[PDB]
Formats: sequence, structure tokens, C-alpha cells
Amino acid sequence: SRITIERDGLTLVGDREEPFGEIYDMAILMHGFTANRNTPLLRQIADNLRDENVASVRFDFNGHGESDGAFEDMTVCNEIADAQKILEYVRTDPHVRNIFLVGHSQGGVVASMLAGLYPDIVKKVVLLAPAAQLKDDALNGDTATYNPEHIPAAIPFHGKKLGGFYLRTAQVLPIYEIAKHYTNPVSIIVGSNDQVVAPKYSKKYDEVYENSELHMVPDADHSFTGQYKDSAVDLTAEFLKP
Amino acid sequence: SMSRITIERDGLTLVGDREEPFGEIYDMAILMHGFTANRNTPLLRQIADNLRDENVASVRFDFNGHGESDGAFEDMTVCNEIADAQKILEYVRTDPHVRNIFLVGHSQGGVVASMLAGLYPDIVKKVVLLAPAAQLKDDALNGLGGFYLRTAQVLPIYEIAKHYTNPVSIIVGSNDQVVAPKYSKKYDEVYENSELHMVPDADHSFTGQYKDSAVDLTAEFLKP
Repeated sequence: SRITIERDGLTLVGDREEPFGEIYDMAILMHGFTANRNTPLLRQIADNLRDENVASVRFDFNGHGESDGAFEDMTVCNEIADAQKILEYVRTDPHVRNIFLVGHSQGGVVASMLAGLYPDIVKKVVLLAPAAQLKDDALNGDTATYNPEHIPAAIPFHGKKLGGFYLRTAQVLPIYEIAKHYTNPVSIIVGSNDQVVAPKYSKKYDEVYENSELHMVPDADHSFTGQYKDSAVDLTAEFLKP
Repeated sequence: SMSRITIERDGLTLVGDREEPFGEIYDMAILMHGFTANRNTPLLRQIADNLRDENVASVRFDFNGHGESDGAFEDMTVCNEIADAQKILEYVRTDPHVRNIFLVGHSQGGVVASMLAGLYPDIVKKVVLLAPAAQLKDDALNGLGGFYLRTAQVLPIYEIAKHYTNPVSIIVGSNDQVVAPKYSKKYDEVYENSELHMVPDADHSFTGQYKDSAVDLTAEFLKP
């Protein structure tokens, strides 16, 4: 069912899904850039988790979906703050037992960074085509292009203006630095035909994590479109089966 | 003239004091306080006036969870205070009355200023750091919200800060018992264009006569 939480005066909208029972593990499900908390990928994860007794939360990040905040005011850092506030509401739920994180694309960056900040609280992590390229995209100019040494107050996209503060913080994000601090198990799932995030980024998480595995879905794209969604849902509920 | 201005940041209202010299065009300094303080301590209130009298305008805001500004102190982090200062920077950036933008930060607001300049080294033209609390990172690593402490342990203070290569002045009191003087020296060393000014016998808050010496050194660096 439907829940809301506040972070710095903005409201975040999410959906909560529960299995039969008073106590259960709980996964926090994080989407990617310009996406929402109702992509097919995340809902099928929420349904399949529920069938193996894993509750789950999935929220619209600030500036996305039904949550508050202009798109051009989002950064990966206030998204990390969004996730800290979902983590805390989950952490105070008397029905939650263990806490898992599940992020796709830019949400996988968020998940891995919250995990390195909370390595003692988060017991398993699933990164789904995590988008660490965004730091290298910000440093280069193309994410079309711009000038990475004089970045404007916003760069036009599809109507949703991308804030210049996202880019400047994207360039200096300590993505792998913070994530290596998490030594509990990590499953990384990537598609063999992902044209959005090159292989190196996932292969780099696998080599930096101390307790990780890197699955590859043949022929799968960045989004895990259609049939590819099943192989990514299967792997993710595999990893999280209690 | 002096003004009260408000500002929004993710739906939280931040509360500031704008002080200007009489004219249509001038430089301006953003002045940021430290943890537990507010925009209107004697030291920041003094730097504002001395600057007003050098044709250097100034705004000073209460950080989120501080003074009059919105938000709880437990929800404060060094990252959301950067995001406060960024919103103020955008504000200042968008005044046709502003020529050059300087940053000034005491204690924790000095870490914030060093990090906002490291992100905006094309826009920020001059920085003055008074007793920068870069030690908060090492305090958090050895042993106020839990989120403040978890991010403080992994803050890349010097590594962002160093991308700023315009002139920066670092003024510490020599008898600081809050932040080791060792943190003002790593700043002056990693900065490609900086200067160290130690005020003998001054404490971390630069009180009494030491406030006057701190605002002299501050104002004479930002002086045009």
C-alpha cells in the first residue's frame, strides 16, 4: 500500500508491499534517473520478493514521480539523503528484521553509497546495472555535451532541466571509495548489451567489494526490458531469499 | 543599508541578513557560521560592517537547523549545508549588483566554504577561512544526528577543496583548543595559491581583541 515520508520539507511518495506475517525482512527499492517507483522492473521485484516473504519499499526520489522537489534541484547527494530517510523509517518499523538495498542504474549508485555509509545496518545489497559512469560523464561534458570547467545553472534535456549542481557534485563523487566500506554480500546484475553503462563500472564494483558476485544477463539492455526483467528479478530474489 | 532576506532549499526556508554599501555595483561575500552558532555572532556581525565600509557587500544565513532557519539540528549534515550555501550562491550569482563573489567561513562553515569553492572555482574569486574545522572528519572517525557522523567520516575535504586555485587566506588563532592548528597548515599546503595568518593567543571563536584582529586580516584580504 501507499506511504509518504518527509525529507527537509519535501514529501516522498512510495509503495509498501508486505508478505503474510508479523515479522519479515525488508528491501528498499531504488529507481534510476528520470524513472519512478513504478517501473516494471521494480514492481516485479516487489511482487516476487513478497512471494518469498520479503517486504519491500520503493519511493519516488525527490524531483521524480509523485514526490516533491523540482527535477533540477536533485543531486545524487540529496537522493542519498532521500534514501537515508527511507532507511530510517524502515529501521524503526517493528516488523522489519533484516534490511536489504536494491538499486537500478543511478539508484544502484545511491544504494551502493548508502551501503558504504551504513555497512552495519544493511545486510545484503543488489546492484542492477549501477550507473557509476555518471561521474565520468560529468567530468567529460556528455551525460548532449557542455563545458565541464564552466557548467551552467541547468542544461536542457526533454523539458526536465538538469541542475548544474548535480553535474559539479557528480564530478567529485567518491562512489567506489564510500562503497568499499561495505563488506556484507553484494550481488551485481548487468546486461550483456547495456549501451548506457559500460562493463568496466560493474566489473569495478566486483573487484572493490570484498563480498560480491557479478552476474551477467545475456543480451539484456540497460533497463532489463521485457523478458530480460525475469532474469534480473530471478537473480535478485535468489540473492534475497530468507 | 541592511536587509532581511529569505531563501528556499528543498522546501526549507533559510533566513539571512543582507548588508550593502550604498551604490548599484559592488563585490559581495557569503559569510558562514560554525556548528551550534548562527548568522549574527559578534564576529560575523563585525566582518559584515568592516566589509560594508570597504564597498564589500555581504549576506549571512542561518544554516538549516540553526538560528532562525528551518529544519532540525539532527537532520543537519555537512552535505546539506553545502546545499544551503549553494542555494545562497545561486542567489548571489543572480544579482546584477554583484561584481565578484567571495566566501568566508568560520570553523565548520569554513569546511563548507572550502568545499563550496572547490565545486565553484570558476565563480568564487576569493576565500577566507577562519579556523576551518577540517578536524570534524577525524573526530568522527575516532569517536547531532547519526547521518551527520557517517558522512563526516568520508568527507573528501581537501580533495574537493584543492580544485580551488584562486587566492585563499586562512586565519587561525594560535591557542585554538577546538581544532588543532595542524588543519590550517594542510589547507595552506594543498592550496596552490594561499596564505596562512596565525593570530597569537586567539581562541577558536576569535573573541575580544582577537575578533578585531581576525576581522582586520579578513577585511584587508577582501579589500579592493
